[PDB]
Amino acid sequence: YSVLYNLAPFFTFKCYGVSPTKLNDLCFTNVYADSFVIRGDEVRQIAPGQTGNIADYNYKLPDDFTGCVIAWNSNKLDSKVSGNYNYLYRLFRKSNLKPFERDISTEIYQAGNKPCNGVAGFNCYFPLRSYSFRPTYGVGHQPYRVVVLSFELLHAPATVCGPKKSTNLVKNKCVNFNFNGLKGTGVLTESNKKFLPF
Amino acid sequence: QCVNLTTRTQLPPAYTNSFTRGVYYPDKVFRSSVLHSTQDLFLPFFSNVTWFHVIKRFDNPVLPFNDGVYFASIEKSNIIRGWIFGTTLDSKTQSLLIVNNATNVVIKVCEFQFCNDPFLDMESEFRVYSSANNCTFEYVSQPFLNFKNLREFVFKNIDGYFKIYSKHTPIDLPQGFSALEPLVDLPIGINITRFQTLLALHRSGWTAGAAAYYVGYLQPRTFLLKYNENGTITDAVDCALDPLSETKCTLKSFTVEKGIYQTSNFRVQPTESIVRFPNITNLCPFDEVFNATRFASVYAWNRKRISNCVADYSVLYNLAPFFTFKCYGVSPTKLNDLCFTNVYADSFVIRGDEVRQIAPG
Amino acid sequence: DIVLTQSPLSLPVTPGEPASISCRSSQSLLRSNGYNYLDWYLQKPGQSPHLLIYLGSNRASGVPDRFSGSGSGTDFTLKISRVEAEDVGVYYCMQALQTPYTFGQGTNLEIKRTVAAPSVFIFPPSDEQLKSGTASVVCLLNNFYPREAKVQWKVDNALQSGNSQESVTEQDSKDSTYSLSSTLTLSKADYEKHKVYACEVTHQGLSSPVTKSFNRGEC
Amino acid sequence: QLVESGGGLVKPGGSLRLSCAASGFSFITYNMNWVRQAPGKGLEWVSSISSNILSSTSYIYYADSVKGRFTISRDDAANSLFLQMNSLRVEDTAQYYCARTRSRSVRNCTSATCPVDAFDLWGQGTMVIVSSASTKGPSVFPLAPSSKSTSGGTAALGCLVKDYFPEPVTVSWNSGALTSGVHTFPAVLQSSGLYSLSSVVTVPSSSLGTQTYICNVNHKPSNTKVDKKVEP
Ligand SMILES: *[C@@H]1O[C@H](CO)[C@@H](O)[C@H](O)[C@H]1NC(C)=O
Ligand SMILES: *[C@@H]1O[C@H](CO)[C@@H](O)[C@H](O)[C@H]1NC(C)=O
Ligand SMILES: *[C@@H]1O[C@H](CO)[C@@H](O)[C@H](O)[C@H]1NC(C)=O
Ligand SMILES: *[C@@H]1O[C@H](CO)[C@@H](O)[C@H](O)[C@H]1NC(C)=O
Ligand SMILES: *[C@@H]1O[C@H](CO)[C@@H](O)[C@H](O)[C@H]1NC(C)=O
Ligand SMILES: *[C@@H]1O[C@H](CO)[C@@H](O)[C@H](O)[C@H]1NC(C)=O
Ligand SMILES: *[C@@H]1O[C@H](CO)[C@@H](O)[C@H](O)[C@H]1NC(C)=O
Repeated sequence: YSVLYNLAPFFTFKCYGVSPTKLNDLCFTNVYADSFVIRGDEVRQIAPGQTGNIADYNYKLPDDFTGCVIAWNSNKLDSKVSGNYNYLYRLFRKSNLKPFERDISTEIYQAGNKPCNGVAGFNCYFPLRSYSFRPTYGVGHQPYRVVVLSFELLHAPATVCGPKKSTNLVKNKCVNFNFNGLKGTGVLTESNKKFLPF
Repeated sequence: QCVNLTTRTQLPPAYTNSFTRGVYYPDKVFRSSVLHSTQDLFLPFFSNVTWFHVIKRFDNPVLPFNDGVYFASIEKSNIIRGWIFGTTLDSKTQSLLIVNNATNVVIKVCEFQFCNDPFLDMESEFRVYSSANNCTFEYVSQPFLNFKNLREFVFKNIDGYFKIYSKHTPIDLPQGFSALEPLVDLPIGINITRFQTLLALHRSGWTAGAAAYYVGYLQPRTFLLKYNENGTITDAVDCALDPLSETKCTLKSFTVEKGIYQTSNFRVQPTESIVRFPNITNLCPFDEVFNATRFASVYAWNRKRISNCVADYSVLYNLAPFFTFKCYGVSPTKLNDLCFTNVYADSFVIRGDEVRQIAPG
Repeated sequence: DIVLTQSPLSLPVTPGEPASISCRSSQSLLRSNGYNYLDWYLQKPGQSPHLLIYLGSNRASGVPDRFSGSGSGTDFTLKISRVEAEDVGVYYCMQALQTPYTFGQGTNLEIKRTVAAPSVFIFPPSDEQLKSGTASVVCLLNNFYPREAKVQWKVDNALQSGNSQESVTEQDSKDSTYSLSSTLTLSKADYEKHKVYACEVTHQGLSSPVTKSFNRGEC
Repeated sequence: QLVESGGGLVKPGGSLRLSCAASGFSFITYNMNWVRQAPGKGLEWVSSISSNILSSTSYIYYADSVKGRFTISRDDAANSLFLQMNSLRVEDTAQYYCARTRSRSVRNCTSATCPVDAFDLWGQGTMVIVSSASTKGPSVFPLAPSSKSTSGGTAALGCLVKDYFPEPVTVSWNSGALTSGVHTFPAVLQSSGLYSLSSVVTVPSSSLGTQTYICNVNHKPSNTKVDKKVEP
């Protein structure tokens, strides 16, 4: 990620969590990446514990997020000559969603006591509404390309861990070592403890 | 392509006991001859584990998945091959399929077009599904397989991971203690609400050997385990099994001397708290003050005292009122789970993005 | 499929009084949750149709309050309170029980306006057209009412068929009238041995038809 | 859907391409339907299709004719739509409307029955012609004036346009200077395929011998302009 800081035109870690330089000293695994585009003032809505327009109908961020989000401006790739109406956003649901899941459903939301058999009538509308994306729009309406990076730690053996190449080995010296994300100081002696493969 | 079998005898499932069955290693923790208690999904003893017998009988039913399950099988000459996991067992959802042929073991999860009676047919025909459209995860594993062999399996779904345990030992259900090692941690990452077992029918038209297998459940409870020099589990003690083992586990010792101990406490369990409303029930006039042609100003806001009425919120579209409901306040699920009086209603109009300006603090 | 009828197609609508239209469906609409499976489409001639009433008896798509659908049971009707010059369009009804949608026949909707005296125009073929081998004589009407009229071509006091065609235009907001032109084409050999040509114009507002007779010999 | 692209001569053994050229609109997530119409009175729905946003299945809705010959192809990525077919047996005048359904969701719909609310997005531009052979040059013929049944003192002369196949022909009188009395009649179909036009004007008879009357009829496909002076 040292070169990926500037291989793509995005703001370098405008989020909360582990320090960007300190990410080399982690043994996280099983990352999750989601791809979506937001509109203008929705940057503030994507935060752990935030309750915004996105955080009330589209994507819920739990308090124990153990990560952050990455967003940047996209006024050229996401904005063609014609209006870009290829992405929509939910506004109508009976209740809030559950964190870290998605529920896509093309269903008419009913407001009144009477039910609707998929008919947009008196008190029955659709939650999905088209984005207003145009290259001539202002900063409050420009499409922003957003990807979320999760750095949670699992008790399972980390198949990803951290990118810290390889180095030599030493024995019988009280030295500080960081193994599987845990720091400890001591010698490296030989013991006859039986180890099962797991 | 599947063949429907209507020769199955209508025989109700049998039941037996699980005196010393349903034990396994909790995690990859290693300990040296110490006693530790772990809260995990372990089958309590003296339970009622279901028994199915196959001989001419064809016992391959479908059972719902509510909690963790424990599987045992006195399997000989490699009759059982795999299991079926899925919510509806069709192509509408991604379902787990276990295939065990004579060459190796392959594990694949896709949207297979499963039939009502999956079976296998020398043995080269596999009539378990017609075709699969597309999927991502494909895994191949090394083969794990007179009553001379006993196999036990445990299936759990934690963090969307497929955990399966295997153990082969030579030997009704035999009596003995044998822990199950962790074998495969496959990240399925899907929803499973039903399970079904796979049986192979050897053609000789079809002949099935005398294989007996047991399927059970799991319960979240604390289990006391003692390790050794090699880290193998010696015995399992459950506090909720009986008060004797409760006193054994609370004292953290397998041997309890002569005396009296207060192992726990007991009390009655309340059921419900209900309130009747035969008294005053006219709705408070919230609609006519929330929907009015004239509203007060920000500097001089109206103050109205509301009492002696019921504060109905269903008429105000409690599910979605088309308002700025993103305020934290009281949670909407527990907003109905409250009871209060002396509400304050002050309304005004502003301009711009000052909606977030009106906040506590 | 579902067969439909359009018996109110010949509806002489007039501003001032309400008018009604109807259609018949073979199947019943009673199997519904209070939503009538009826709709009305106004097809404006020339550019695009317009939607009046969607499914159910409700107002939508910015239509005026005069249009109001109705129907409860084995019936189909549409209530119109006022008729203006913007109501030029045919009507259709549809039931959405099955996916093979098949619309019925169209209507006419001739607005019963003030009757105007017809004018008969005769145009003999030019000399170049006469010697070109094909002779076409045109009987034209300007500022005559209504649009629908019966025209007959009589040659040598005999009936003619298979060579007369009629073209109809749309209404004009200047004077609320229609203009139709009838062209009678014939070959050179057909026109050579014929002597007199005349087109009979039949008008609803006239007790007797008017006919103008002319013969070859004048420009 | 705003404008449509079509037209041209195609053999019965050939294939057409019915497409709707959309604009800034939520056409990607809105299901639509194809409705044809006879040259006379009476419409007829022909085809319909949905999008992948509704469900994994495409919610297929075919009648007999489209099942026999036609097929659909939805890109499901932008505001584009194309219709494909193999042959052509009886296709003379079809409007081929590009309207969309008034039901964003699809509920209580089987593979053969599906309720629909209404349509409001009809368009113009899907015309089909298979009888086109060549773009013959126009043959403008003058019409003799006749000051009868037109208040006497006003004359009535015009130009006759014959021997032309395509319907759109630019017809004007006095280079567009004269407005009152101009009535360009629509083209009428003949048994030979080609069309005919009649265009007359109402002018006073006192200026018949002084003012010059030249009818301006130009045909774009034939690239031929014929000018004629009306004279008794
Ligand atoms: C198990 O259940 C069966 C019937 O469901 C019953 O007859 C049997 O007594 C039960 N056994 C135990 C140990 O509860
Ligand atoms: C048989 O086993 C092999 C393992 O090498 C596997 O690739 C193959 O898919 C298996 N056959 C079937 C029908 O699953
Ligand atoms: C997989 O196949 C199904 C049907 O065979 C198709 O709908 C789907 O798009 C395919 N997926 C990929 C990634 O090719
Ligand atoms: C799995 O599906 C069942 C059936 O609808 C549902 O009750 C359950 O909540 C689902 N579980 C998850 C984790 O989605
Ligand atoms: C532990 O395993 C080793 C394996 O060689 C065995 O020799 C030893 O006896 C085991 N310990 C006990 C207490 O059984
Ligand atoms: C509540 O209602 C009962 C019967 O309807 C009545 O007897 C009682 O007085 C009421 N209580 C109050 C506080 O109004
Ligand atoms: C509620 O408010 C809406 C818009 O503010 C208005 O259209 C409606 O008539 C109001 N209803 C009542 C009962 O005041």
